[PDB]
Amino acid sequence: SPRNCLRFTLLGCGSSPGVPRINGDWGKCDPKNPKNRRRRASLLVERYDAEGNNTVVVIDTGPDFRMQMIDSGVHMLDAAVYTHPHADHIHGIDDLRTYVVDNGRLMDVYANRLTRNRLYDTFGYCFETPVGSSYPPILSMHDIAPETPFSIEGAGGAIRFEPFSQVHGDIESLGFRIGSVVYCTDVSAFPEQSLQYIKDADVLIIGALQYRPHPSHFSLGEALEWIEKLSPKRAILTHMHVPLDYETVMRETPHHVEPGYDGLRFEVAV
Amino acid sequence: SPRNCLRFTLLGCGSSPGVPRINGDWGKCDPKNPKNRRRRASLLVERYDAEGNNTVVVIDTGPDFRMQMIDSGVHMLDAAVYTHPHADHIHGIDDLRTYVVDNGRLMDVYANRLTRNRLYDTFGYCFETPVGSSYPPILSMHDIAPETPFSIEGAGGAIRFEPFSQVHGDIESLGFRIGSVVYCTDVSAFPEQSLQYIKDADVLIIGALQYRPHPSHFSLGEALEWIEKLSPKRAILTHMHVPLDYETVMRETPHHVEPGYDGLRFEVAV
Ligand SMILES: Nc1ncnc2c1ncn2[C@@H]1O[C@H](COP(=O)(O)O)[C@@H](O)[C@H]1O
Ligand SMILES: Nc1ncnc2c1ncn2[C@@H]1O[C@H](COP(=O)(O)O)[C@@H](O)[C@H]1O
Ligand SMILES: [K+]
Ligand SMILES: [K+]
Ligand SMILES: [Mn+2]
Ligand SMILES: [Mn+2]
Ligand SMILES: [Mn+2]
Ligand SMILES: [Mn+2]
Repeated sequence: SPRNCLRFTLLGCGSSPGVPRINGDWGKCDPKNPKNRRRRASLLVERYDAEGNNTVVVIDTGPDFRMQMIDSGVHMLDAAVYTHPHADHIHGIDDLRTYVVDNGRLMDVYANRLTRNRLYDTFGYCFETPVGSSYPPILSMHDIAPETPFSIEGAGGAIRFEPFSQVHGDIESLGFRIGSVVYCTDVSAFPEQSLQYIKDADVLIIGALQYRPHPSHFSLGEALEWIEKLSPKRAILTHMHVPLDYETVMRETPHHVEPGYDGLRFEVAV
Repeated sequence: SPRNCLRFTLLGCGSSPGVPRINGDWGKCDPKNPKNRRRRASLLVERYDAEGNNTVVVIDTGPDFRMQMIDSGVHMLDAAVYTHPHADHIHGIDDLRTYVVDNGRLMDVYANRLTRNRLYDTFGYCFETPVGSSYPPILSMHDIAPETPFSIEGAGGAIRFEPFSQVHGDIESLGFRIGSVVYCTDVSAFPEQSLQYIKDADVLIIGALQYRPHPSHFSLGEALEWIEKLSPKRAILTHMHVPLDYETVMRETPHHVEPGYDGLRFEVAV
């Protein structure tokens, strides 16, 4: 079992409608390769101590969150951290409820002001009981902001996140460095001040939506341009839409670069 | 292939956290029986004509909606109809977007005032582009109300729904009769005026949450009491929580009564 490490699980590596889309559209993906079946983008972050006790933090709770956690085999959760308030990253939020019961404590969630204010609007009942309801709240909100590190405590010891700003079309999203692993989904440009957090990563997990330009995400070409500049030891592509077939993208990319797949899992030193 | 019929698919038959819960809790369900793996409650309703053209209507779009539709093998959708605005019935709403593109038309959705006003609050961007966004709306709203039949048109011909009031703890939910098939989820009591819609069904699909009383749902015993009173030819239990194991409930219930399972599918005459 895992010991003395951080462990990362790519819970989902698809674009907002998943692969295939709800209408059975696989695009250019080989439907016979299980790696092309893609849930919505999310990352599990764990820290294990010397006895195998873990601290568990999820990045984003999209609609696939429940199945992602079940399939991960990890049955406890200390916190959720949010990138930005788009459907595919937040609409599985209600499923945090079970852990609140298990932990005997509100679920700590971490979000910037933009994300937090949208969650309040759309999932107010998770924070405050509305008129005419008996459901207690389930979440405890913590602010995060680019360039301000924060740490989440748990049974495995603390996990320190370094958030930073990303341009995501018409809005801002957050990326995070955790040790020498960096997670950059839903990003169309990196601001100059964010570069320090993204360069020289052991593992850079970076969104590449499709081949053609898109206003809100890097194309594969743009992602690769960034990877050449930032010199990660290994890169893993995420938030991949239906034009991007696993085997195909594997061939089209340098040896140290690969398309992700759901369930992709690795350990690193702490 | 189906012809000259209505076809019903039980897309999901679980309680709000699914079976197992997100933490891997199966309760008393046999984890080795695939029928005990339960997605959130939803019903697919189709009408096929003599050439196999279909009209397709979903009841509720919970978080499992995308996988439910993919697994159903049905790749088009004419409308969504809503029972009530609880997470497990609405939080997969964004995934209607693909069909809007396919159909070239906003997705017609049907909801009562209570449900509609909550959807507006929490998923406003689906109806109206907010400040600072370029995303067009995706939904077109239609009112429904107990005791007022409504029909949805499509390639297979019209599907006529007869909505009626249900008590669901502290709120009201809707049930629906479609021909001689009746769908009653999230119900703790039936008002006297609703009884005409529920009696003498060919197939009564009725929520039974667990063995012990619950303020918002019928227990198994209460569901069975109702079934004895309403004399459906066949009953199928839905919205079943982790205390209710498939094989076990199968034995505990009369011959004409069965626990549902995800993917349960039948055709009836029009
Ligand atoms: N105002 C909004 N709030 C939440 N989700 C949105 C909003 N506008 C669009 N979306 C959804 O957010 C996702 C955008 O996907 P992405 O291409 O991954 O940035 C899609 O699921 C959209 O339908
Ligand atoms: N105000 C609310 N709006 C939407 N969903 C809610 C609200 N309050 C509770 N819920 C969720 O609705 C579901 C209630 O489940 P049920 O037992 O099937 O009626 C659970 O997912 C709750 O977390
Ligand atoms: K490669
Ligand atoms: K039986
Ligand atoms: Mn996204
Ligand atoms: Mn996004
Ligand atoms: Mn429910
Ligand atoms: Mn409910």
